Amino acid sequence: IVGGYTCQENSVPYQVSLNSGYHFCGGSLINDQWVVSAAHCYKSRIQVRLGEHNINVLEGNEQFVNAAKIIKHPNFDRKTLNNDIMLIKLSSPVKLNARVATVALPSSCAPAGTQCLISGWGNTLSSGVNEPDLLQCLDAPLLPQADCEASYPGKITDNMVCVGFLEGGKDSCQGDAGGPVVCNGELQGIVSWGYGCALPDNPGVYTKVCNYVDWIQDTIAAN
Amino acid sequence: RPDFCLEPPYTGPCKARIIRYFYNAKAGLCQTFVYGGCRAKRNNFKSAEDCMRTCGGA
Ligand SMILES: [Ca+2]
Repeated sequence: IVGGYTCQENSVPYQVSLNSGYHFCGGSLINDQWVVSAAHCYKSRIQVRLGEHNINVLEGNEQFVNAAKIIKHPNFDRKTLNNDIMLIKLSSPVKLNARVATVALPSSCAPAGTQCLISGWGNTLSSGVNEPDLLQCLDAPLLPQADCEASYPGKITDNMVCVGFLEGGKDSCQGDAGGPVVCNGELQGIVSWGYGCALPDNPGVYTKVCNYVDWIQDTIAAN
Repeated sequence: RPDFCLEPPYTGPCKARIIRYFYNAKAGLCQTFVYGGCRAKRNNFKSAEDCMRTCGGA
């Protein structure tokens, strides 16, 4: 997260870190056995770390659980990034508490202008690199589809939504993918892609979760 | 050596943090960089051995 702030400790209880040796992506806990992330975050072996604030220090609130099932959306395109969503079933149900909690799926699609919270342990710099120990937060609005389309000519599908600022300065970055975009208590977006980080005229592009509620529910029920 | 070996490491548009290797022509050896997870260019390898075999010249 570039241009954000350090989240209050455990104030984003649904945020998880996907780890395969090192932190490589984020995710959101939707029920005690399932996490939703980005399809490009796929790896054959994934360990989900919940209740994290400082990913480099054993604090005492963490829960480490391995992924038992990893299911990418059947229509995910690795080049266009359309349908960039993935579900992870945990090997065992996590213990829900104030620091490890679920986030609700969208009741319907949120309109442009809706203010949201984006979070993650990704790079905090637009130029160069700084991997933060502490979870970063960013308050940003869903942008009008026309502005998203203008920023990324011919690259935006109905399954994508731009969140951020046309003037740049604040954005999600490498290490944030798969993470949450929560608006009014609902997971409306998943960190997906963008050209650079926090660059003017190139706000981050996110998977539009409201288009996948049925797929998510059907997949969970069948697995 | 191949042309792609002389290009700077390409993170790409995706936002994951995937550690990959690239040939650093100035340094004369393969080093690590952060790959975003999609649309990789050719100077991107999953191992130092594969990187040096391909871009080592000689
Ligand atoms: Ca920790």
